[PDB]
Amino acid sequence: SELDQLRQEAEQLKNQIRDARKACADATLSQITNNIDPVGRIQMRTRRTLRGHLAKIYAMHWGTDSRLLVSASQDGKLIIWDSYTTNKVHAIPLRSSWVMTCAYAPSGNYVACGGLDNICSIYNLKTREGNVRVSRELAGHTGYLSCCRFLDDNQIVTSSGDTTCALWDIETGQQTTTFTGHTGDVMSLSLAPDTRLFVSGACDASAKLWDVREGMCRQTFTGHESDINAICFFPNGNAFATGSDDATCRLFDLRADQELMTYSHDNIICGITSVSFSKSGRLLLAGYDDFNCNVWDALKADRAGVLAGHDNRVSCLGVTDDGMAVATGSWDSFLKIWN
Amino acid sequence: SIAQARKLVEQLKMEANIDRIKVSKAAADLMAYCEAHAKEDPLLTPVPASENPFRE
Amino acid sequence: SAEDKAAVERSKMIDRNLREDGEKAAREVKLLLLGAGESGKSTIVKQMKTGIVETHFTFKDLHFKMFDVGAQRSERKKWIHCFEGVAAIIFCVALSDYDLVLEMNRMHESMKLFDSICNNKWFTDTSIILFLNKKDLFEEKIKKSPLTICYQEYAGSNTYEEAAAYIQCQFEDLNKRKDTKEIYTHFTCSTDTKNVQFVFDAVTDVIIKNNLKDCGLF
Amino acid sequence: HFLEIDKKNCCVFRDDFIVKVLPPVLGLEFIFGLLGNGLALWIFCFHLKSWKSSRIFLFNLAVADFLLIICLPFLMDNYVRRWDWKFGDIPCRLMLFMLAMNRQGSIIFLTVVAVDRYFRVVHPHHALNKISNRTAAIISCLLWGITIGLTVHLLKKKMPIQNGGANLCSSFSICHTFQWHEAMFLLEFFLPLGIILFCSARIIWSLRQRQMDRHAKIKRAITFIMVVAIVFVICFLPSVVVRIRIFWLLHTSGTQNCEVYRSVDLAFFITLSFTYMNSMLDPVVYYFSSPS
Amino acid sequence: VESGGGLVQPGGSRKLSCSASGFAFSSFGMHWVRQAPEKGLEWVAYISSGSGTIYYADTVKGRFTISRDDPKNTLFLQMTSLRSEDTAMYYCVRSIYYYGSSPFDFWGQGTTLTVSSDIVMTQATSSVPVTPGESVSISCRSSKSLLHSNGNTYLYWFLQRPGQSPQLLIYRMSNLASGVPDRFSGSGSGTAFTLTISRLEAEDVGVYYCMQHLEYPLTFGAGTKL
Ligand SMILES: C[C@@]1(c2ccccc2)OC(C(=O)O)=CC1=O
Ligand SMILES: *[C@@H]1O[C@H](CO)[C@@H](O)[C@H](O)[C@H]1NC(C)=O
Repeated sequence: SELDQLRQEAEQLKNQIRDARKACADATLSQITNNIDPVGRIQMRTRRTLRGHLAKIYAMHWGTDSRLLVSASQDGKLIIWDSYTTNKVHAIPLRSSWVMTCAYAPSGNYVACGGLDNICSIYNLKTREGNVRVSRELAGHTGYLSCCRFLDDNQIVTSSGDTTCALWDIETGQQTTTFTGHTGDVMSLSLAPDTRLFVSGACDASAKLWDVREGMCRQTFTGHESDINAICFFPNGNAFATGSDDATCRLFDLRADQELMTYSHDNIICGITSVSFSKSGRLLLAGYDDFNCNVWDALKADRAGVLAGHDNRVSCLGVTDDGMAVATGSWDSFLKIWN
Repeated sequence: SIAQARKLVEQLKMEANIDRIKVSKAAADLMAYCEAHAKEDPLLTPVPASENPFRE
Repeated sequence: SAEDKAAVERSKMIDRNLREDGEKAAREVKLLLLGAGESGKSTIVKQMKTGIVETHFTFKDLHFKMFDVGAQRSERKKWIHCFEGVAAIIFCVALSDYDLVLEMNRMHESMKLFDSICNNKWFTDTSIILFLNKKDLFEEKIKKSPLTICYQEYAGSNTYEEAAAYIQCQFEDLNKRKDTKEIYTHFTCSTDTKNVQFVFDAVTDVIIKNNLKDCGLF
Repeated sequence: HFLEIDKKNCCVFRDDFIVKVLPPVLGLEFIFGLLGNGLALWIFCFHLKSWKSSRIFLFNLAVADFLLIICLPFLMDNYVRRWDWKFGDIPCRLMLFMLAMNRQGSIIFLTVVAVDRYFRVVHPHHALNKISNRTAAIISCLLWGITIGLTVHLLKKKMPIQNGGANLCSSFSICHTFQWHEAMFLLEFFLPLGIILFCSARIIWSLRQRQMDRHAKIKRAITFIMVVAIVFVICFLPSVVVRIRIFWLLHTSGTQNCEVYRSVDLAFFITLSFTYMNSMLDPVVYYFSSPS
Repeated sequence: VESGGGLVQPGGSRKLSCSASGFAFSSFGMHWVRQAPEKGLEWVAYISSGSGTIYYADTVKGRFTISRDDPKNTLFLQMTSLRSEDTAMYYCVRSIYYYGSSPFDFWGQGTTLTVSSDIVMTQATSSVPVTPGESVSISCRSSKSLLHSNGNTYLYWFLQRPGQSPQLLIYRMSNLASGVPDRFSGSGSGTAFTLTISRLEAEDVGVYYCMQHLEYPLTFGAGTKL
C-alpha cells in the first residue's frame, strides 16, 4: 500500500510548507503601508478610440516603442494600430478565426497568435519583399492556446489548455523545454522583466513560478478559489498579481512565498479578465466582466478609479512600456486609449 | 501511480528547502521601490498636457 | 505631411477591405456540432456534403459553416463563449448506445452533456437541432434487449415507435427554458437524405426570428 | 350656400355644430400627440444605440406625424371662429400644404414599414433585408421628394377667398369639377390598403404555415400586425366613404341646389378629423409596443 | 526586380512601361524618376496605391500621364508631346508609406530614350578626394527646414554606383536602409545635413544624391561625385 503511504507523506510535507509560510508572516502589507498617503482619485479620459474590428476582441499587446499595438479579434483579422493617429499599419488575415491571444516581438519584426487550432503562428512584419507573411506554425500542443509571450526573436513561451506550458525555438519549430505540473488548463502567463522566470495561472486556482533555463517549477502559490483568468508581473520582478473568476485580485510575493494583499469589493461579483501594472507599480488596473475597467491602489488595496467606457465585457488590457497610456479592449470590437 | 506520487513528493521537497524572508522585509522593498519611481509614473502623477503624446 | 498623408490613405484602403470581408462573413450561417465522439457526427457531416474542424457546404443559395469541437478534450467552460452567436447548435446522439458503457452507460453521458449545453448561460436563445442517429441499429437491438438497462423507470412495449418516442421525450425534458428556445428533434437513419433540409428549415426560423429583432416586432 | 372659387360652382357651408364638436375632438389629438410623437422623437435621437434600416423608416414616420400635430392649433382656431381665417394669405397655403403633405407622408411611411416587415418574414434570405444605413437614407429622402412633389400645387393657389364677411381657408370644398387633390385623397387609401392587407395577410399566413406561432413572442407580434391594419382602416375609411358619397351626389343631382350636401359636408369634416387619429396612435402602436 | 521601357523616336510620342516582379506590386506607390545623360536625378510623376492621388512634375504636368495596372503587375507612362529638354534615362522606383516604412528602397534598371514654390537642395560640393580608408563627410543644404512637426526630418540619401541604378542608403534623418553596412551615418539640423562614411571601400565610389520629401514637388541635390 505504497500509494496510501505516499499520499500521507505529501500531506505531511505540505503541512511543513504551510507551517513555514505563516512563520515568516511577521506583518501584512496593509499594516506596513498604512502610514502612506493615498494616491487620490484618478480620472482617465478616453484619449483615442480605434475602430475597424467587426467581432469580439480577445487580446492585444503593446509594442516595445509604446506607439504600435497589435489587436486580435474573432473575425479572423490581426490589426496593427498606430496608437498616435489611429492609423492601421497592417491587417493580417488569419487561417483560423478562433484566436485567443496575440503577442508582439520585443524587436518588433514578428507577431504571434494562436487559439482553438492548437497552433501558434509567427508572422514576419519586416517583409523584405512584399507584405506580411507567416513564418512558422508551432504545432505540438494538445489543447487550445491561451497565451504566448516572446522571449526574443527566436524564443517564445506558449501556455495551452493541456495543463502544460512550453518553450519553443522559432528556427526549428521544436519544443526546447516542456513545463508540467499544473492540474488544470493554463489560462495566462507573464514573463519576468529579466526574462529568466515566468508565472502561469491555471484553472486549479494555483500559480506556479517556472524557470526558463532549468525547466523545473520553483515555487507554487495558492489562495484563490476559482480559475485564474489573467496574471502579470510586478515591474520590480519580486511580485505578481493574479485575477481569478471569484472577482478578487491577489498580490503574491516571490520571496515571502505567500499572498500579501487582496483587492476585492462587495459591489463587484464578476470575475477579472485582465490585469496590468503601471510603470511604477503603484496602480493595479484590472478589467472586469461587468463592462468596465478598474484601478486599484496596489499599496493600500483601495479603489481609486473606474474606466467605464465599454458597452461589453473587457477582455484585454495593456500599459505602454513608456507608461503614458492604457489601452483596454472589449467584446464590443472597440479599443480605447486612456490618458 | 507510485512513480507519479514519488515525483510530486520529490518536487514538493524542493520548494520546502528554500530561503524565505519576513513579510515586513519583503513589503519594505515594494514600498521603497514605489517611491523610487514616484515621479517617473505618468499615470500616478499626470504630466503637463504639452508633454502628452496623445492629447495633442 | 507628404509621407503622412500617404499613410492615411493606406489605412483607408485597409478599412474598405475590412468592410468587404465583414459583409461576406455576415452572409454566412455558423453552426456548432457536438456529440459523444462516436455518436455519428462524422456520419452526419457526410450527409450535409488536431484542433478544430471546419466544414463548408451550401444549400439553396445559403452558405453554412460547421465547426466540430470533438477533439478538444479540455474544460468546455473556458472556450464555450467563443461560439456564442451561432445560428443553431447541432447535437448528435446515437440511439444504439443506450446499453453500451464507457460504470455509466454512454447514453447517460450524452444526456449529461446535453443538459449543460442546453442550459448554458451563453446559449439561452440559440435553437438546438437534436439528431438521433443509428436508428437502424436501435430498431434491431430492442428486439433482443430491453430499454430497462438505460432507463429503469421505463414502462412500455419493446417496439421501435414507443421506445424512440420515449428517448426523445427524455432529451427534450432536459430543456429548462421551454419558453425562450426551441429544440428540434429528428430521427436520422444511417443511409438517408433530407437531413440537410431539416437544418435548412430550422436555420430559416432562426433568421426570421433574427430579422424580426431588427424591425422590433420580436 | 353658394360660392365661386376660380370659376367653379362650389357649395360652402358654415354649420354651428362644427364649433361645438371639432375643437373638442381636435383638442385631445394635439395635447397627447405632442406628448406621444414628441417623446418618441427624444428616444429615437438621444436614447438609441444602433440604427438599422427598419428604425430609419420608423423615424421618418415619426417626424411626419410630429409635423402634422403642430398644424392643429392653427386648424383649431379656424374651427372655433367658424371658418374665419385671420392668419394671412401665405400662412393659409402653408397650413394647407404641410397638413396634406404630412398625411400622405405618414401614409407613405407605413406601407414602407409594412413592406419592410413583409420581406423579413416571407423572404428572409432576400438581399433587401441587409441594406445599409445609407440606402435607407437615400430612400427616405426620395420618398419625401415624391410626397412633396405631389402637393406642390397647393402652394400656388390663392386660397383665402372671401365668403361674405368671412375668410374661408379650405382645400376640401364641394366643387363640381375633377381635381387631382380629390383624386389624390382617394389614392391615399385605396392603393396603400391593398399593399398593407397583402403584406399583413402573407406575414401571418407564413408565420403559421411553418409552426412558429407556438412561441409566445411570435403571438405578440402577430396580433400587432392586425392592429396596424385595423387602425389604418378605422382612421381612414370614414372620410373616404363620405367623399365617395359626395362624388355620387354631384353626378346624379349636381350643383343646381346646394342643400342636399348639408348633412354630408358636416359629416365629412368630422370624419376627416379621424385622419389625425392615426398620427396619434402611431407612437403607441408602432414604437412603444415593441420589446426594444 | 523590374524592367522595361521605350526606344528612340524623332519628336513624337512613346509609352513607358515597367514590369514588376514578385514584391506585391498592388500595395506599393510608384514613381518615375528620370535622369538626363549628364545631370542629376529629377522626379517626374507618382501614382499611389490603389490608383488614388497622382502628382506630376511642373515641367511634365500637361504632356505626361501615369497609370498602373495592378493585374499583371505593370506600370505605364504615356508621353504625348516630347521636346529636346526631356531626353533621359527613366527609372522606376517603388515606395510604400506606413509608420516605419522605407520609401524609395528599390530602384528599377531604367531605360533610355533620345529625341534628337519648390524646395531647392544645393549640395555645393562637387568633387572629393577618392583615397581608400579615409573618413569623408558629404554635406547638403535646403532652402527651408525639413523638420516637420511630427519630429522627423524628411531627407533621403541615394548612392549611384557608376553604371548601375541608384540605391537608397539613408531614409529620413538617420535611419539606415536594410542591407546597408553600418559604416554610413547621417546627421542633420533641419536645414544643413551631412552624411558620414567611416571607411571607404572600393565599392563606395559614385555619385551621392540627397532628396527631400516634405512637399511633394520634391527635388534632388545634383550629386557630389567622389
Ligand atoms: C380641413 C382642412 C383645413 C382647413 C383649414 C386650414 C387648413 C386645413 O384640412 C385639410 C387637410 O386635412 O388637408 C383640408 C382642409 O380644408
Ligand atoms: C354653374 O351652374 C350654372 C347654372 O347652374 C352654369 O350655367 C355654369 O356653367 C356652371 N359653372 C360651371 C363652371 O360649370
